[PDB]
Amino acid sequence: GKYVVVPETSQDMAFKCPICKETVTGVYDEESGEWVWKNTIEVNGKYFHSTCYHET
Ligand SMILES: [Zn+2]
Repeated sequence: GKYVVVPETSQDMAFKCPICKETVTGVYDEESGEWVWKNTIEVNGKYFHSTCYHET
């Protein structure tokens, strides 16, 4: 259930999931006060859906 705060260096707030090919969008959570990418993990400098990584 870990989430990653949407990178401000990308400025598009999205990345293309290479494993199942969905465009990953993120939402601003007003309670935590940050943009969220949930079920997401960074592997070797790239962000992937954490759910998808297990298939590889
Ligand atoms: Zn995915």
